[PDB]
Amino acid sequence: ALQTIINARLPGEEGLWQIHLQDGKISAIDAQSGVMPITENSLDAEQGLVIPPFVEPHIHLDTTQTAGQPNWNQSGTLFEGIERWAERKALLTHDDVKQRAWQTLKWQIANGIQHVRTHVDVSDATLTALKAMLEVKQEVAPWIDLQIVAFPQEGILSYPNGEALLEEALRLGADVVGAIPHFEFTREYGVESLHKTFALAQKYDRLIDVHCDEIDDEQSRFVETVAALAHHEGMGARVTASHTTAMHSYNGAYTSRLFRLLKMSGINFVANPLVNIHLQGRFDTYPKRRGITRVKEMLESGINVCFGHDDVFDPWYPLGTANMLQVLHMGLHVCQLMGYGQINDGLNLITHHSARTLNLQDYGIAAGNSANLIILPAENGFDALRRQVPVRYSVRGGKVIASTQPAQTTVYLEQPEAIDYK
Ligand SMILES: C[C@H](O)COCC(COC[C@@H](C)O)(COC[C@@H](C)O)COC[C@@H](C)O
Ligand SMILES: Nc1nc(=O)[nH]c2nc[nH]c12
Ligand SMILES: [Zn+2]
Ligand SMILES: [Zn+2]
Repeated sequence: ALQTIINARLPGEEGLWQIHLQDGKISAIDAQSGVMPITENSLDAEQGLVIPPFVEPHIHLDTTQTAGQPNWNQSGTLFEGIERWAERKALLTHDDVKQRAWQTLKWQIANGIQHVRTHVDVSDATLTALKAMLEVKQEVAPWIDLQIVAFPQEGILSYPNGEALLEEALRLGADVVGAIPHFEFTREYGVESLHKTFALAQKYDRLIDVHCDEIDDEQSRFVETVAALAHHEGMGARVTASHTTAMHSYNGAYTSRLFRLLKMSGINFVANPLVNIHLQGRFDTYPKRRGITRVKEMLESGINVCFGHDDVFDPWYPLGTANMLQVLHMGLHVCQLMGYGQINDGLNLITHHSARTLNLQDYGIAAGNSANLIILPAENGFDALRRQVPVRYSVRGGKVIASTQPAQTTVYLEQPEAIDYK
């Protein structure tokens, strides 16, 4: 067994620390007088940083790893992604889905991610991918806690039987209800689709997560309905609005009006930098807008926002290794969160704020919580973000589920020298 972690730094804390493990929980965290000797049963942090595991609050595991089949997203738009997907969605099998989802899931474990929320397209009479993904959830449970969103990719009112299909998906056991109002045929459909979604969530006691205004249209304002419904139902914390990239193009007077409500409703926001930068601004020429939602202003106002990866190697996004520090990296740049303080706090955007978004209770390095945690070979958030460090150890329920032996770089000058980039 493991009974202690030694020589660990904690975010915003002086010196080193020792973390006591008992029965898959954290029993105690005590300061150190300094470096301790490596004992058996203890895991050596080696003065690395200890934080709770990375969260991925937005990913599509049913589409993952399918890039270039049958065809490519030539235009690289959010709308042609959906055309390409519908072609490939016709060739989905139970085995195919599980095979691909497991691959990405493995990368995620390797990268210190122990919590994941995956959207699954339920605009399909057969519900192949949703049913397969409900199994993957149970299969992967020992390493990752997977939440499944029933995601009506082709609309609730705009797809034949979409409302029925969404409901069946909840009956079967999807944890979260999704919607996509800006894709519905009309504005009125969009608005009503959100009443339905909310009624479903209340009927089944489930969370909500909308693809909300993912479009460079300053008239796409469905987020206000999401926030208003949540507030009316008192269900704030259970509600997430994903993307809201339209907000990047709102006029400032409306945005300021809107923010009052967003703060009162207590809903959550996910931005997806890697994908947003790639797919937004595609209808601009020059100049060309960035297209990420208003992260910086949300942080200032204390509105919970976090970062997802959204797509790993599929029609919508041809790259990725499910790496959250890489996502955070693109986010700080594009959102211009480049002060020292801002970059160092950036970890919260892939840890604590994401956990708040998934509505987790058992989360954080504190006594009484499960021994779920990761160790980074780095001094602080800034250092880890700057050097794009891998995850040294991933500990789940008191057991090491993954470990990375760091790369080693040598330059041969007048004599050999180790390079660490510090
Ligand atoms: C995609 C690849 O890298 C992994 O595939 C093996 C895997 C086998 O099924 C697991 C289940 C508990 O019986 C999962 O492997 C993880 C183990 C080592 O815990 C998933 O393969 C999908 C098939 C069954 O269509
Ligand atoms: N960015 C995306 N937008 C969508 O509407 N559907 C998707 N499915 C995977 N990625 C995406
Ligand atoms: Zn099966
Ligand atoms: Zn998505």
